Amino acid sequence: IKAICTEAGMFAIREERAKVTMLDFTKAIEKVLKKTTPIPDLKGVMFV
Amino acid sequence: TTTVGLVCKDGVVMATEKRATMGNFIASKAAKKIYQIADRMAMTTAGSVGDAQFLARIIKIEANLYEIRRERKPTVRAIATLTSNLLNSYRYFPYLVQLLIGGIDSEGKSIYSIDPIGGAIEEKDIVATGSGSLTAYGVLEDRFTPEIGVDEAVELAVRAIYSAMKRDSASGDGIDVVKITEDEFYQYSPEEVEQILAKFRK
Amino acid sequence: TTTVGLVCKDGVVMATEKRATMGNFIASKAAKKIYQIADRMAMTTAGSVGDAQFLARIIKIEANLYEIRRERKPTVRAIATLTSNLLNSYRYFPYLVQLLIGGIDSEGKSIYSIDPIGGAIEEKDIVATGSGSLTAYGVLEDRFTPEIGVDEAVELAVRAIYSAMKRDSASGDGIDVVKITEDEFYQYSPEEVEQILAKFRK
Amino acid sequence: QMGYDRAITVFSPDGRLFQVEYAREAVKRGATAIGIKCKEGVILIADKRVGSKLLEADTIEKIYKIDEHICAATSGLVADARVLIDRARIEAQINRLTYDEPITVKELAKKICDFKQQYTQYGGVRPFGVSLLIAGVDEVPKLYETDPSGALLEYKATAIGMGRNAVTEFFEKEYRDDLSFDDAMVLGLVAMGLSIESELVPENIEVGYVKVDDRTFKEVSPEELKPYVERANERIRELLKK
Amino acid sequence: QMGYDRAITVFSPDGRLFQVEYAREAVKRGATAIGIKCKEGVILIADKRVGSKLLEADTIEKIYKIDEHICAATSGLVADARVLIDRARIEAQINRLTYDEPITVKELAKKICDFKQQYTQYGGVRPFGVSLLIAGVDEVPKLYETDPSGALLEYKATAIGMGRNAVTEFFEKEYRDDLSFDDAMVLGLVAMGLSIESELVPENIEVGYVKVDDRTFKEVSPEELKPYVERANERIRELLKK
Amino acid sequence: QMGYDRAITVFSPDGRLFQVEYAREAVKRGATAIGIKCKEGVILIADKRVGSKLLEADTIEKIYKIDEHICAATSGLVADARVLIDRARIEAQINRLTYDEPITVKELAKKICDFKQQYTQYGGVRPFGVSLLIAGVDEVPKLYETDPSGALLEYKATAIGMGRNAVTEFFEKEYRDDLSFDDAMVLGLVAMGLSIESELVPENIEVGYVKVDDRTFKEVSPEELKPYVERANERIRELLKK
Amino acid sequence: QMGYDRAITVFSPDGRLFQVEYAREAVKRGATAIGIKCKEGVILIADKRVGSKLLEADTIEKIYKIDEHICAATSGLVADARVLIDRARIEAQINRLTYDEPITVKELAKKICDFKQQYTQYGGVRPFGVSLLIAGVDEVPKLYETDPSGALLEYKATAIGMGRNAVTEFFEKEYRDDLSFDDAMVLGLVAMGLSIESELVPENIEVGYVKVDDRTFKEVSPEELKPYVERANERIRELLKK
Amino acid sequence: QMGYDRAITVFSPDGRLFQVEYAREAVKRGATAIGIKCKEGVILIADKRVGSKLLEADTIEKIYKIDEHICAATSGLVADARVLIDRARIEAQINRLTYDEPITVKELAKKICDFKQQYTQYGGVRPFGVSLLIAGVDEVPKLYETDPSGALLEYKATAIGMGRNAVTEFFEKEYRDDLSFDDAMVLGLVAMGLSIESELVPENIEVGYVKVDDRTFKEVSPEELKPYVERANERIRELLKK
Repeated sequence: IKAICTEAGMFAIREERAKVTMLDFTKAIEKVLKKTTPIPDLKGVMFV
Repeated sequence: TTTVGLVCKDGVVMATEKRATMGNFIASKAAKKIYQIADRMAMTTAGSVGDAQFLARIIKIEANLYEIRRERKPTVRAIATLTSNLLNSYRYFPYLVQLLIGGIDSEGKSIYSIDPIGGAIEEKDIVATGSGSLTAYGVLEDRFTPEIGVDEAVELAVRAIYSAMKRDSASGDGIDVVKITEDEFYQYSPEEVEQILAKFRK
Repeated sequence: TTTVGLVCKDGVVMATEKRATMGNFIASKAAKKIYQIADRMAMTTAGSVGDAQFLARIIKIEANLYEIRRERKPTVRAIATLTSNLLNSYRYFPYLVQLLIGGIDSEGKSIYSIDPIGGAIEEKDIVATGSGSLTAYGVLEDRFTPEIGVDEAVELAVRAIYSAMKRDSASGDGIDVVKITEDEFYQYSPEEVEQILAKFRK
Repeated sequence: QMGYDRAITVFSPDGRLFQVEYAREAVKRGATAIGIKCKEGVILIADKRVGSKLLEADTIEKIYKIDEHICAATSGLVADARVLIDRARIEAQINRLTYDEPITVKELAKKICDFKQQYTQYGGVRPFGVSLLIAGVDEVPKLYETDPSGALLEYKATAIGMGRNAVTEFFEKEYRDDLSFDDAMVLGLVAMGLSIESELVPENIEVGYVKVDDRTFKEVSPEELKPYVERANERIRELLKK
Repeated sequence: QMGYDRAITVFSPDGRLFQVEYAREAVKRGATAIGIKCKEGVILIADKRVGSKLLEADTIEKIYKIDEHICAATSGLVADARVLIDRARIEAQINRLTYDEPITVKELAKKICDFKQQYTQYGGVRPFGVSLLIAGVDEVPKLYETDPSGALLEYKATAIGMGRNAVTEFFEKEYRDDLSFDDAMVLGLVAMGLSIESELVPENIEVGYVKVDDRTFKEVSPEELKPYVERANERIRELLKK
Repeated sequence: QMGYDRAITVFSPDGRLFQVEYAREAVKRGATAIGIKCKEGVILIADKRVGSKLLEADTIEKIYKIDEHICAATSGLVADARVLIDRARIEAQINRLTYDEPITVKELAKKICDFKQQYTQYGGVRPFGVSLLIAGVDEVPKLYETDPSGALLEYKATAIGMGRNAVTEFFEKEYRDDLSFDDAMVLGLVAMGLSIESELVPENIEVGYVKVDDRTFKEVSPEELKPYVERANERIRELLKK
Repeated sequence: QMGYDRAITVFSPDGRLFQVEYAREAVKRGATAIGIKCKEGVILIADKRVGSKLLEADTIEKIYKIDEHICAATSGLVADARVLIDRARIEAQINRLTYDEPITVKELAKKICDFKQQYTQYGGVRPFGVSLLIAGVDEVPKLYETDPSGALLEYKATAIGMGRNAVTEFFEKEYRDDLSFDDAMVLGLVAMGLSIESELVPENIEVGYVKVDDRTFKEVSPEELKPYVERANERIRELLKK
Repeated sequence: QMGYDRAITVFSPDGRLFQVEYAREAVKRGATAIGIKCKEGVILIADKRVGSKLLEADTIEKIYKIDEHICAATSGLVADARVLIDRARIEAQINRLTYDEPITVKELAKKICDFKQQYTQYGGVRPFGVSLLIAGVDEVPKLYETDPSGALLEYKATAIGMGRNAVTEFFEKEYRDDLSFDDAMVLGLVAMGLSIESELVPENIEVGYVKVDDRTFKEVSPEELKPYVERANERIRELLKK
C-alpha cells in the first residue's frame, strides 16, 4: 500500500499537481503490478 | 396361439389367450403371455411360451431405465425398435416369439408388430398375428370404426380368439383382455372375459 | 415378392408390393417394404420383411452420418457399396434379402441392384428384382423410353407389378409406388395406386 | 511446485483435481462462442475471425452439425473438438438407430458428459480441455454447457472462451427470458462484437440456429446474416465509444 | 511432504491415504444436500440453487431418481455425480432383471459403494470425489450416506456438502424420531437455510420423498412446495437474527 | 527420506515392507473389535457406540454373517472390509458348491489370505487395510486373525482396532483355557469396557457367537445381552479405578 | 513448464500443453514446404535440397501421393511422416472400399487429424511430431494444414517449417486472389527462393499439384520445371538486393 | 539436458529429441561400415577387425544376407542387430510370399524404419539403436542408411560407425559418378583403412557386393580379396604419410 501511494504520487508529479486523483491510483495499481509479472501469450494455432 | 390389437378413440385394447395348448400338453392355466411393459404400455405374445417370458422381462427393465434417463415418459416407437434390435443382436440366443407392442403415449396411438426374426413395422389401427390371425383380421374389421368405445372393443377382441379356438383342437378356453384407456390399465382376466363369451354361449 | 425400378430423366421411380404371402398365410395387415433413406434416396425390398427392416434402419442412420461428414449428401453408389459390406459382415446372421438402392446424385439418376452375397451393379435402364421379376421385365422393357418422365414411370411401374401379382400366388396386394421428382420424396400410398390398377382391369 | 497437477489421479489438499481446472483454462484462451436461448428457438454464434487472410475466410468450422436438430459450438483445443465432435455425432446417430427417435438435447448432454468423465477418472490418459455448447430444439428449446470434466450446467445464455466475461455482465443487464427470435439474435451479435472488441463482419462469424416451428438446424448464410449485423453494428460502435 | 499422496498405492505414515482424505473434502466444496428420516417415510432434500442469473434456475437437478422407490442426492463434483448415478440406476434395475424383487435400500448403497472401493484400490484411476445420500423405503425407511472411499454409514438424519458442519449442530437439539412427515420436511428446509444463510424460494430447490404407504418415489412441484417453504422461512428468519 | 515407504514394491534394507506396516496402522484407526474363543463356542464382540445420535443404533454393526457357522468382525477401512467380508461369503459358498462340505474355517482364512496376497504382490494395486477376525465352528471352535498382509495367525483371544494394546495385556492375565461359555461371554465384555474406557449397555455392542452344539451363527438380543453386561460391569468399575 | 512438460498427460497453468508446443518446434527443425491455392488448382512445392553431395536427391523429398487426386507434403520427423502418410493412403483407400468413391480432401484431412489426436491423448505414446499440408481437388481446390496436436485449419496460401515465418511475410504482401495457375506457380517458387536465401535450380526442388480441369494429380517432370524456376530467379535476385 | 533424455516420449524444448540423438551417438560409438554405389552395383564393406587373437577370425558376422540381392552391414549396438536383421529377413521373404517378387530396397528400408518408429513413439519400448546400410539391386543399385531414428536416406556413397566423419570428408573429394566396380570396392577399402588408421589384410575386413550383371548378392572370399587388398594398401600408406 505504501508502494501504491508513492507510485500514484509519481503520476501526480508528472502532470504537475499536488493532489492525487482517482485516476492516478488506478494507474499505479496497473504500473507496479505489470512490471512484476507479465500478461502476453498466446492463442492457437491449435488452442483456438 | 393368436393375439389381437385394435385402436379405440379413447383407449387402445389388445388381447391374449391365457391358456395356451400344444398337442395334448397344458403348461399352466395361469400362464402369463400378457405383459405389462409400463403404466400404459402392454405387450401380447403369440408364439412360444418360455422365450416370451424371458425376453419380456428385459423389456420391462428398459421401460423404467429410459423413463429415468429422459425425465419423460418413454415412447412406443422407442420400445418397438428396441425389441427388434435385441432380437437381431441375439440370434446366437434367438427368441422365437412374435410380439405385439402397443399402447398409449405422448406420441398417441399405434400398434407395432415385431417379427420373430426382428424388425419393427407399424400397423395403421388393426393388427393380428399368429395362427388365428387370418380369420381374425375380418372378425375385427366388421365392427371396427375409429370411434368405437373401449367396452365394445373388448367384446370385439374376444370374438377373434373365439374364432380360432373352434377350428383348432389345441387352443385354450382361458383368455385375457387388456384395456389401456389412459386412465386405467385394467386386466379383465379369465372370469370377466368368460361371461362375454357365454353370450356367445360356449 | 417383387420390386421394380426404372431410371427416368427427371428422377427415379421404383415400386414395391406390401403384404408377404407364403401361400395363403400372411403374417400381418401390412408390412413396410418401402424405406425413405433420404429426400432423394430410396430403398425398395423384396425378400423377408424382418431382415429388410433390420438392415434399413442401419443404412438410414449411416447415411446421416456421411452427410455430415462430407457436408455433401451421399451418392447412390456409396449407399450400394455400404450395403454390400454390411451384408457380408453379417453373413453369420442368416439374412437373405434382395435390394434395390436408388436415387439421384450429382452424377445423374441411377439404381444399383444388390444380392445378399455382395455386389452393386449399374442399371440406367430397367431393373426388376424378386420371384415375379421375369414377367415384370416383359412389361417394362418394351414400354421403356429413356425419354420417359417420372410421371409416365408411375403409370408403367403399376402395370408391371400388377401383371406379376397375376402370375404368382405368393404376392399379396398392397401395391405402393414411390416417386422421387427431385424436389421431394413422394409416397403415393396403397389407395391411390389401387385406382390405377382398376383402370388396368374392370 | 505442486505435484497435484502432475496428474489427474492426484487431488490437491484443497479437495480439487488440480489438473482439471487446468484443462478448464484451455477453453478460455481459445476464441469465443455464444449460445442464446429464447422461446422462439435457439441461436448459436461462433468465431471466424481467426488467422488473417492467408487463411480461408470461410475456414471450417466452429458450428458442427451433430444431428439435423442439434448443433454445437466449441472453445478449447479444436484437436480435441475434432475427435469429441466425431464421437458426439456418432453417439447421437446410435440413439436414432436403436430407438428411431431424435435424441433430446439433455439426454445427449449426459452421454457426452459420461464420455468426458471416462478420461477424467483414468490416470493414464489426459482429459479433454475443451468445452462444448450443445444448443437444439428437441421439442422445446434447450441449451447446455458441457464442462471439460464432463459436467452438465443448463444456462439461460452462455458464452465460453475469451469473451465469456464481457458477455456475462452484458447479458446480466439486457437479456430477458421473453425475447423475440429477432431480438435475441441481434443482441447476441451485439454481444459477439464486444467480445472481440471490434465491429462484426459476416466473414468473421459463422451463425447457426435451431427454430421451434422448423425443428431444423439451419446455418445463416453470410449475406442473409448481413442485415442482422448491420443493425447490430450500431450498438457495438455506441458501446465502444465509451 | 508429508504425502505419500501422489498415488493411492502409497499409504501415508499416519495410516490414512491422503488421496481419499482430500476427496472427502471435495464433497464439502460441492453443493449441500440434506437428508431427514421419519417413520411415515424418509424425505430427501437437495439444493438446486447454484449459479445466479447466468445459470438457469433449474440446473440438473440435484436429486436424482435412482430406482422407482429409491432416490439419492449428490454433493461433490457435478462431473463425478453424472457417471456414478448412471451405474447406480443400471444396478438397481439389473436386480429386478435377475430376481424380479425390489433391491433393498441397504444393499443398493452397498453396490454403489463397491464401485468406488474399486477406485480406491486400483492406482490407474482416482476415486470419485462425491457423496451420494441414499434415501428410500424398502418397507421401513432407511437413510444412508456413501463416502469417497466407498465407506458406508447408516444415518437417520444427515447433511453432506457445504452444510456438513452446520446441520449436525442444528439436529443435535432439533432432531427427534417422533417428528411427523410435515414437521420433519420443514425441519429439513430450515437446515439448508442455515447452510446457505438465506430464506428459500420453492423455485430453486428440488424435494423428493419415498413414503411408506406408497413405497414409491414422488416429487414435489414448486406449487405444492410453497406452504412448506413458508413455514420454514419463519424459523430461518429466527436464525439470522443471530 | 526413503523410497522404501514410497513404493509397495520395495523392501527396505531392514527387510520390511512399510506400506504393509502403514496398512497395518490403517487397522488401528478403526474402532475396537475383540474376539474371545472358548471351548464352548467362539465370541466376537464389536463397537456399536460409533457415531452420534443422528446415526442409527444399528450403525455398523460389524459382525457380518459369512456362512451358516461363520461370522467375522472387522477393524480398518469400512470400505475395504465389505469386499473382503463379501468375498468371504462367496468363498464359503464355493466350498459348499464344489465339495458339499461345511466351510473349514482354517481353509476359508487361507483362501482370504491368498486373495489378499494378490493385492500385496502386485504394485499397480494396493492390499486392503482391514484385519478380520475369522471365526466359526467347522468341527471345533476356532478363532484366527487375518492381517492386512494376508497372514494366518491363530488366536484364542485377540483384539483389533484402537482398543488392541489394552486388551492384549488384559487376556495375558485373565484369559484361561479352563473356560465356560457364560464366563467367556462375561470376560470379553469386561475387556470391551476397558477399551471404550466406559461402561457397557446392550445398545453399544453387537455380539455374535457360534455355538458348537448348534453350529450356527446367532446374534445376541439386547434383552439377552443385558444380564451379561451387568456381570461384566463389576470388573470394568474396579479396573478403571486405580 | 519445469515439471509440467515431462509427459503429455499434463496441462500447464497457462492452459497450453507444453509437450504439444515442443512437438510443434520439432516441425520448425525440419525444412519448409509451401502450398498455394488458386482458383484453377492447388500447388505443392517441396524442398528436396541435399545437405551433402553424397546423398541422392530423391529421399529428403516431401511429396507423397496419397490418392489419384490428393498429394501432401510434410515437415517434422521424416520417420513419423512416412508412417503418417502410409496411414493416409490406407484411410483414403478405405473410403473407396466401402463407398466406391475417392475421398474428399476435406474428409481425408478430418480422418488423419483424428488419427493424430489419439497419439496426443495416450500417455503411452508421444504425438506425431509432424505438421502436414494436404492439397487436393475433390471437385474444387482445397488446401488444409494439420498441426501436430491433430487440429484442422483451412488455408488458401500457406507454409510450414523454418522458412514459414518468411513465407507468411511474403504472402502477406504479395499474395492476392487474382492469380492464375501460372502466376501462382511462380509465386511459390519465389517463396521457396526467399526462405533458402539463394537461387534455385530444379534438382533441389520438386513440384506436385492437383488441377480441377484434369482433376488429377500430376508431378512436374524436371523438363517442365526449368521455365518456372527461370522466371522465379529473376525475382529471387531482387530480394537478395534488398 | 536432463529430463528430455529420461524418456523417448519427451520432445525437448528445441524440437530435437536428445534420446534419439544419443542413439545416433550409439551408432558412432561402434565399428565402421561403408557403402559405395556405382552404376554396375553397390558394394558393401564392413570392419572385421577383432579385439584379440582369442576371438575366431570371422566373428559372427558383419554382413548379413537379407534377400537374394539385398545385404546389410552394421555399425552401432551388435545386440540390437540380431533382432532387427532377423525381422528384415522375414519381411524380405513376406513380399516374396505375397507378390512372388523380390523386395525393393525402398520397401525393405521402409518396413524397417516404420517398425523403428513404432518403438520410438511408444514409451514402454525403446527403439533399436543400430544403423544398417542396406544395399541391393532393383532396376538400379541402391544404397540406403537406416538410421536409429527411423529415417531413411539414399546415398551415392556413405559411412557410419566411428570412422563416419573421416569417410564423409574423403568421398567428397574422391567420389565421382564414373567409378568402376572394382575401383569402387578398392575405394571403399581405402576408406576403411583411413578409419581405423591401420593397413588392411583380408583378415580384418569383410566385403560382399551386389552385382547388377548377376542381379544377386555374392560374398567375396579372402583369397579373392587378396589383389584388391594390396592395391588399396599403397594408397592407405600415402594417406598416413599425409
